[PDB]
Amino acid sequence: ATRLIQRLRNWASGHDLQGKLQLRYQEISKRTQPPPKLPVGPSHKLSNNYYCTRD
Amino acid sequence: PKKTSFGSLKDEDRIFTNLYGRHDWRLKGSLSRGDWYKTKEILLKGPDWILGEIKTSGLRGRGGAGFPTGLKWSFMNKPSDGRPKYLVVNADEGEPGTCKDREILRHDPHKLLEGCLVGGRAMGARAAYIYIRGEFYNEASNLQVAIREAYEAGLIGKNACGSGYDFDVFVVRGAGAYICGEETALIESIEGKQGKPRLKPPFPADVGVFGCPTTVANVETVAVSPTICRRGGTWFAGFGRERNSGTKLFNISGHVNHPCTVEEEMSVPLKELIEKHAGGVTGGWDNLLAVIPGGSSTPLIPKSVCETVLMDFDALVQAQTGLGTAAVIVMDRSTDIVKAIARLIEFYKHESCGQCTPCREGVDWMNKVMARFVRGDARPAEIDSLWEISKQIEGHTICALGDGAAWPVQGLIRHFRPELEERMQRFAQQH
Ligand SMILES: Cc1cc2nc3c(=O)[nH]c(=O)nc-3n(C[C@H](O)[C@H](O)[C@H](O)COP(=O)(O)O)c2cc1C
Ligand code: SF4
Repeated sequence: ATRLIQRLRNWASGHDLQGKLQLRYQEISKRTQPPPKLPVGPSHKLSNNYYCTRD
Repeated sequence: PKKTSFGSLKDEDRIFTNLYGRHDWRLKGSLSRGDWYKTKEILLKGPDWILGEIKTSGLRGRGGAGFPTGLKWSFMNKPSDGRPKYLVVNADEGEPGTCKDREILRHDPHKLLEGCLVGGRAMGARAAYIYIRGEFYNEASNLQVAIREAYEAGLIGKNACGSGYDFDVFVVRGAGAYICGEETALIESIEGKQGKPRLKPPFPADVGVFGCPTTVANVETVAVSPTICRRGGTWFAGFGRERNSGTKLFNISGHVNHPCTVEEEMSVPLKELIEKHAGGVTGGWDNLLAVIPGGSSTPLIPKSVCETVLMDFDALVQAQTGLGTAAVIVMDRSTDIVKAIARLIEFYKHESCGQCTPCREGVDWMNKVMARFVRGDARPAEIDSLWEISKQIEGHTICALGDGAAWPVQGLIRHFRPELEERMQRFAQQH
């Protein structure tokens, strides 16, 4: 990961590689995440739900 | 009468003297009233003109059904088919808001007995069966005594006060069966069958107790009937509005200075008897916001529509209210209503037996829903769902107990919805 080697590598590259990391380092994303709660659903209203229409 | 003027009623217009127990409920008192008058001569061995006298009387159901009793009784001009015919009298008096049939039996059995004789003759009835509550033991004994006095005089029994038409009454009792307040449930009570009402591909008129054809009528109608057959039934037809011909007992009750029963012209304004016979509610009439017509069954009436309504049931129907035997329970504003209606629906849940599923489950459910409402825990939308339940109860239930089970809370939704939400917000604020 030495900088001269980075220079020579990007040199041969014709492209920055540091600008688009290829190997996936620190950033990733957290595995342990707070609960989803989920959407309530459109037809869980109690006032009306006759099958005659939703069907 | 024909005019907007009402609240008028002559005492001698009343068919019912000794309504309050004065002037001897004993048969001698009936004779002082000359009650047996032409009662023997009414029996001209042919219904028709008496049955037509009642058809012309304009008289309708006093069971709260409001159904034309002349036509109802017209049904048993039919040949007896070789099965003996009977008349069953509805004396359940278990219905809330209703003390009307109580004092009359306590103080005037005799006019009713003459009604059993005349109306029993009109049916061609072999007998005159009469139900009694198990709560009504002592009263059953009073009536049994007066009926014994009718036997000793020979006014009943064989031939019955002349004319030669055989006529034996048969007193009958039940036990806790409020549902026998429904007629067919009581017809079922007679066989020793449980009082869960029949579905009717055949009407009770077609098949009665023991398979032998019968008939039924509320105490008021059948008691007024002999006087319809004597005094002109057109004279009965003169009072009130035409469809609402006659008079009706008005049981003012609940929070009021002087609650009472007052038979009166059918179409008096509802506020009038409150301002008159009832003496007005405590704190004045202005406190009133909710007072219910009908026997704690029909939908509530707000004071605004209340000022306009006449006591006759058609005015109630324009107020979206049934007859309900025209029982009247006043409810003062200071008390919560939702607890009351919940208590009422609870009264239904205790008493609906539960043959057909929709009403059993419907009340068992709607009650708990009401408990959630009164506790205030409930979400505002939930009440609308209760309305849906009501819609599935009404035309589906095999009997009308569910109808009155549904209606009062329908009214509580329809008028007191903002009140409901207002109650729920307070429970919302506790956190
Ligand atoms: C004392 C009494 C209680 C009644 N209770 C009920 C009831 O709980 N449910 C019901 O559907 N009908 C009830 N009814 C009405 C009956 O279903 C029946 O139609 C009525 O008694 C006959 O009325 P009529 O005699 O005026 O024709 C009751 C009637 C009376 C007289
Ligand atoms: S409907 Fe419900 S209440 Fe009316 S009779 Fe059938 S079961 Fe009893």
